[PDB]
Amino acid sequence: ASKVKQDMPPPGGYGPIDYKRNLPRRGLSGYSMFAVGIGTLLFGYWSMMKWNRERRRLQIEDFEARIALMP
Amino acid sequence: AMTPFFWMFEEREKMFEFYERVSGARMHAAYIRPGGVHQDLPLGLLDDIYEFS
Repeated sequence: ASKVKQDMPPPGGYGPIDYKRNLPRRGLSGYSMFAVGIGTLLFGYWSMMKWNRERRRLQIEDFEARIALMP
Repeated sequence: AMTPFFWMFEEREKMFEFYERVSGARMHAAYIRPGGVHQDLPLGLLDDIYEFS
């Protein structure tokens, strides 16, 4: 009476299965990376220039205070 | 490297589950006999294999 019933794939088969390698490129040129590096280097150099000149002035002021107190 | 070992032994555990479901043994199976196979696939095994793969 009852027909056979065993583990079989569904009608129309299964959905497609991916097997190819998928290694997408995030995307940034070597020129771009070098440009970013040089840009941050230049910004740091400029800020350090300003800060160290201010530090030189402050040290000179402290030395003036010492010179005034020395006698 | 030591990270992909765990990463892929999770999948190895899933395939051991497939082995156990088809034969009752995780890795010492004795499923394939010199006349064919011992038993037929359980009714829901192909779907789970497709989901894994």
